Amino acid sequence: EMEKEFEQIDKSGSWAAIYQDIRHEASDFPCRVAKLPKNKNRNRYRDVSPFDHSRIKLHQEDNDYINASLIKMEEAQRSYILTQGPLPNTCGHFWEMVWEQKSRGVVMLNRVMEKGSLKCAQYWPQKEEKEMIFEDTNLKLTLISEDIKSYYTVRQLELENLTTQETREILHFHYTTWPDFGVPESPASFLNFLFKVRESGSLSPEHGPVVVHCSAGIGRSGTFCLADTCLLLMDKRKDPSSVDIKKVLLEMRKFRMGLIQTADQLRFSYLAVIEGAKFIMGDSSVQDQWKELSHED
Ligand SMILES: O=C(O)COc1c(C(=O)O)sc(-c2cccc(N(C(=O)c3ccccc3)C3CCCCC3)c2)c1Br
Repeated sequence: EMEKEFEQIDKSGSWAAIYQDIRHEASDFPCRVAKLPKNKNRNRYRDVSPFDHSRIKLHQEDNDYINASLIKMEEAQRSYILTQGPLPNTCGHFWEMVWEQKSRGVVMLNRVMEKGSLKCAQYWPQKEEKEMIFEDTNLKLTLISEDIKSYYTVRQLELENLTTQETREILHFHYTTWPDFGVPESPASFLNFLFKVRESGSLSPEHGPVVVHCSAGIGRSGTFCLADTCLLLMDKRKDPSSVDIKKVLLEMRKFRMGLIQTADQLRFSYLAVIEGAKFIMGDSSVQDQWKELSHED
């Protein structure tokens, strides 16, 4: 049971060991396509690749490769696409993927510049009047509006397939204060953001999988997805005790390597799930408490 386990790990100060055990047991599958010479410039990090078996394929004859994985959580009945921060040459691919996969939401957990380096290309328009066209994939992207809070911003985007003139609304959820290799300020501020994404309808099975990324698409992204899936599993069963967090993380790691980068991110995942469980089990008041504690305004 998660809460008892949490206290036992804390008391014995063994988060590092628990986390390393997960690294040790984690799945290992080939990433041969990602490692092809022709794809070298499509990868942000040499050592972070999608497994072949779960990679997202772009629907183009030329090169179907993008550094992105479909995390398909069978029991939870929710899917996520985890991906790296797009590069200057893969922003067209990124939006092609969003289009083809019918995603309604994009969750961004990093800033474009972190610790002096460019962790992500500027892949969305920052001004209404300066829309972006991706010539390679024939897509147009327009900023429609944005709602800026103290630590996150929600943007409304219009994605147009120039080939069909079909348009879709994409919601962009941008968490701006989550440190690389770090954790959110609090469970409250994390859960407040997660519930914004949930309340948008972006996670509905009627849409394609939400796209989740940070810089490498594994650390912060893995933390976000683990917490969401655990809360969803608990919700479907109305039984917080039935959820084995480490087992869920290991399942997710079948679909993308390295999910959750540090022991404290793992510890933080417990914190968020334990706190979120309050809402799941019928304490609706905690949601406004998180909002307040998060200092949105
Ligand atoms: O989102 C976060 O919290 C941190 O995200 C990340 C980065 C960033 O935002 O700059 S860079 C990054 C990354 C890139 C390449 C390799 C690795 N991996 C490491 O063990 C590692 C960790 C720190 C420094 C160098 C390597 C291994 C290599 C084997 C596969 C798993 C990761 C990690 C991650 Br992850």
